[PDB]
Amino acid sequence: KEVRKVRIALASPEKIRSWSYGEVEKPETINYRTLKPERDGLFDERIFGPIKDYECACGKYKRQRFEGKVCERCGVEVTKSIVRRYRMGHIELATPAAHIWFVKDVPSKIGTLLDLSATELEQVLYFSKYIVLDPKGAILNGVPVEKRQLLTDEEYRELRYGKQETYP
Amino acid sequence: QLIHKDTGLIKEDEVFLGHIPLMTEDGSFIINGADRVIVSQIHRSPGV
Amino acid sequence: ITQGLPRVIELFEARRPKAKAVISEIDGVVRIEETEEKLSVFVESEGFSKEYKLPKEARLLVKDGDYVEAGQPLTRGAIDPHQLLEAKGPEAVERYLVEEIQKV
Amino acid sequence: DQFRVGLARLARGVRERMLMGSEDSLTPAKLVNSRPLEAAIREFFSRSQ
Amino acid sequence: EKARDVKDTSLRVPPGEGGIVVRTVRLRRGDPGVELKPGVREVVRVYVA
Amino acid sequence: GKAQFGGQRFGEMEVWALEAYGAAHTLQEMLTLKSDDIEGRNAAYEAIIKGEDVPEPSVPESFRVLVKELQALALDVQTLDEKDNPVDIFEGLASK
Amino acid sequence: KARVYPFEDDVEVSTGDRVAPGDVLADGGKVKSDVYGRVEVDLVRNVVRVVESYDIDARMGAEAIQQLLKELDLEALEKELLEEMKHPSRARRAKARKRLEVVRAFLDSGNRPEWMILEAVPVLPPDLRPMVQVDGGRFATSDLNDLYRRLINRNNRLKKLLAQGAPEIIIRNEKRMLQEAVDALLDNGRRGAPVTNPGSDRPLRSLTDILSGKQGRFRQNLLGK
Amino acid sequence: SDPVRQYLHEIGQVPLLTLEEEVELARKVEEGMEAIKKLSEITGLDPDLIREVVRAKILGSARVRHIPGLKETLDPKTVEEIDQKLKSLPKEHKRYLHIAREGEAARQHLIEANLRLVVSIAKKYTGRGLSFLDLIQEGNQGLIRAVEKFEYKRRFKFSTYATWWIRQAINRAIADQARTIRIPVHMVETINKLSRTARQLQQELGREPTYEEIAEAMGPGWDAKRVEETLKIAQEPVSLETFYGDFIPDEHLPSPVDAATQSLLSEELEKALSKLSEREAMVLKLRKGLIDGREHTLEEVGAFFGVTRERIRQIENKALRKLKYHESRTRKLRDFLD
RNA sequence: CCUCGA
DNA sequence: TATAATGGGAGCTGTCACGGATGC
DNA sequence: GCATCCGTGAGTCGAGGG
Ligand SMILES: [Mg+2]
Ligand SMILES: [Zn+2]
Repeated sequence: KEVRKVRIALASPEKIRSWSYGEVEKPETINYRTLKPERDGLFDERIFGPIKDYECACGKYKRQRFEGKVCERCGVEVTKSIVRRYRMGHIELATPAAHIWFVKDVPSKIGTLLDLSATELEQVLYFSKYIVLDPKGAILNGVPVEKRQLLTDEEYRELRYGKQETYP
Repeated sequence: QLIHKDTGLIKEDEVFLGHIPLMTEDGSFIINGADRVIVSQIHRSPGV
Repeated sequence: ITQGLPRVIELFEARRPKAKAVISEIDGVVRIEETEEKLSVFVESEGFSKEYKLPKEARLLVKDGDYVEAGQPLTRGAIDPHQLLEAKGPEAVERYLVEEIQKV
Repeated sequence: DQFRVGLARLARGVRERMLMGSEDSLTPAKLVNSRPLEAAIREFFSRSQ
Repeated sequence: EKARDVKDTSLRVPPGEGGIVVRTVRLRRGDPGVELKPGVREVVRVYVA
Repeated sequence: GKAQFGGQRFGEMEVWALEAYGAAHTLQEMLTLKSDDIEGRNAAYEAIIKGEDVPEPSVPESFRVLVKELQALALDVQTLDEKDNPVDIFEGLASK
Repeated sequence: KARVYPFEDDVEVSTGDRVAPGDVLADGGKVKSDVYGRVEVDLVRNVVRVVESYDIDARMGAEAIQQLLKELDLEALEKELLEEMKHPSRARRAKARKRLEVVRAFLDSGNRPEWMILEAVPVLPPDLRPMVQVDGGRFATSDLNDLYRRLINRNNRLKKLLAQGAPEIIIRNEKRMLQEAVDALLDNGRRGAPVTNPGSDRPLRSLTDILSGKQGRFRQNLLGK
Repeated sequence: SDPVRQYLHEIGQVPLLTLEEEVELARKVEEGMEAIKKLSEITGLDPDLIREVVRAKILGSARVRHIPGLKETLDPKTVEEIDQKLKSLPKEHKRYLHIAREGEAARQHLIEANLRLVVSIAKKYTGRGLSFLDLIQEGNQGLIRAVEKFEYKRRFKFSTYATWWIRQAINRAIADQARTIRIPVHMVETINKLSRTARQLQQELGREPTYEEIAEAMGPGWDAKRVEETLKIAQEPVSLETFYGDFIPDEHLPSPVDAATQSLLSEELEKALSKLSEREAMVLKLRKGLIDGREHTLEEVGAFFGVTRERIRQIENKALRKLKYHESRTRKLRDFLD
């Protein structure tokens, strides 16, 4: 089939995980003696692909007769090494993070959608202020807390854990 | 010289700080075997 | 006024020139009003009135009591292509850009 | 000027060493690491514009 | 014919160059006054006029 | 570079020259068979040493690099056909 | 600022618990809560103290923003901005149009706004950020590996800090460092001081730098070769 | 704006602990851990699961995650079931639940009150391969360890005991994260000892030392060769974008010449195999592994053609012999042997 | 980067 | 694993024209 | 409506030197 169009679109976490052949769990590149790639690291052949044509990492399968077979001992597919140019990996985040293109490209698409100013979006994203999702009927300065309110740190402490003081 | 203000102890020594490159007779240098020249720079003079 | 490559770039980018001419938004007749310390030019239609306040040392292209088209230059200098487009329309701006580039 | 910069680094290391380590037994040699000054001279002569 | 263990990595004259050899320098590891960067056994410099 | 036995740069402006002449095949050749279409360049060298005409070019490898770098930017870049159904320029080697 | 409730018998709430007015505190349901707050059970003074505090959900960072983005119902917002487009003020029509353009872009594209936040960061194939032995047997490698290693160290330290129940301040600091790591990976220098390798003032080369500029992928290897 | 200024402000919010407040919090932590052990004794539950439930309720529903060591997934349902099993015990058996809750809260406030000490220690380890904030966070990990291990009865301050763990954590992080090619802790220590030795030698010699001088100064077991191999292993990579990588060719992908040469080699081997019988050409192709990628044994090729292994070996011999004859005659396959 | 050439 | 130790440190800036948010 | 701060652009191909 002949290429006619080229489409570009946002990628969903599911789409990204679908590209991925494995998660990169360690910040390891290659071993200081063997110079071979480390397990679960950035160059691991278990994820990205074989370094040699049709040869697994440990060497149990070294020929093209095995194609698509994943060696059980070392976990490396037997296939062309060119795939180390193509196969993606991924990193699974303990907490989500904002794609800075959609933050700092003014006017911010994320900030435009949520009617948040640049300053406010910065303050929430880089942890200078809280944004309220549910007030649970909180009250600050007599005004009830409304959703999407910008709370400083003192305000959030005074509302969430109460007010107090200690005197010498 | 090292001087403890309280102890008054004074220990002095000639410490070796490494090498400084020397200029040759003609005003050039030899850095890693290659002759090099330090070019004077023009700039705005300090002042008011 | 600008010559050469700066003028060409100024035109191809549709920039508002630094020293720009002042043009008439509509037709009308020219009534000049010059105090010794201040200057203004009025384009008076049959039913409408337009007042252009400009610095005193600007050179007029315009005699008192002349009939000026919409988008016609009153002061000397380059024309803002966007003012010309709003006043006189597309064909006029196409003409202006092509001729002004060709001058250089 | 590059000598002055390398010396500033050597002195920052000198104070960092004066806070750590035995307070009773310190020489000029134990205090001074020449490497940052060396580095400053080396970069000025090898990679300066 | 057995495939030999080693292969030819010799230094050859690049295209468009050449001349008369006028000097050869040879530095070797384990030789007086000679210490090289870690791992290199020897360095050879040929001068071509 | 001459020391690396290098090739000459056919930059944006040389491309403009070829486009202005309308020499589509000369230009496509510059962009594929002579630079970074791997299958294309291997097949071309073999064709010429065999006395055969040069084969039709295919996707330049640096376009695949671009696609993978956009995926690294979390952007999905899809080559589509006229029925808007995807086409695989990686020949299945990047899909599970 | 609190409310004391003495107890004579077994108490039904422990320390830290959050409670609303009219909840069972102690003595099998006799002494209850007046005020909204959080419970300190003083066994020395034998009193259930309730410090006035609410159950507010107020979050920080990309997690909070992602929630607010998941919540957005696009078509409703489109209707709101359309009602805004009929306003006499020209600037309000301007802002409503600017917003409605984004809303309708997401609508017609079938993209979900929340995808502008990342959960799974992608990782480039290794051959595009090589680790190669140069001529003399030494090693040379792309900057993307150092950026990815920064990311992975901070991510893993965050996972462990969470598993070990770290205080708030520490998790906040780690999450901020994580956001800046993803920042420097995707477009270094865009926000804050650019990340540099040790002993050099040279900004690391991120993916955005790879793409754009005269030296970027398009102009250097795609529109000319 | 500037993240370390922000963190220093957030740290300056929590005030410093007086001797009494410190001792009280440490005591509450100790007694709360003891109370968790007692709750394990009574409940028959797992002490770690009990600790995680008490911790979960103390911090909030904001953070409940799966703990690696726990046999059960930690989610609000299981923590609610376990907290209700912990609320269903007699008053004197319900006492330890309150003790544990207070212990958790005291532990939190103790860490937060001592977070400035980590900064004051980590500021000394900059320039070693890790960012200021990375050193700070690794020191915070160490501080957490020190809180969990501290014993207030020894009457020592907490700063004293915590400093040991904070230094330990910062140094472990340096040794584990600084190099793009990772090196084990002991190997890093050997390398740094090597460096200090070489620097002292240059400080006394007025010049950089040779391999032999370093080896002598390193003691027994160290020769010049070992110094060299050690420095070779400690060599760190350099940036491709120094660009510096545009001078680096690709040795992996076969060149067009190599591709065409293997193509003509396969074509000429088939040209030469065609001058044999189909059985002897097939025997050669099986014995060389061309047909399926691997080389068969003589018994496999013989059972494939239905013949004795000696017979298939003789067929291979005569096929090779006819090949040698044709090749000596036409000299076509000579150039490909390099 | 620099210097140099067109 | 225990004396006590509790908020960083680098910082030269000789362009200009564009869109766009930010304020008065 | 009109000043102001931020971001992004500013020729090609060579060669060498690194
Ligand atoms: Mg020895
Ligand atoms: Zn294997």
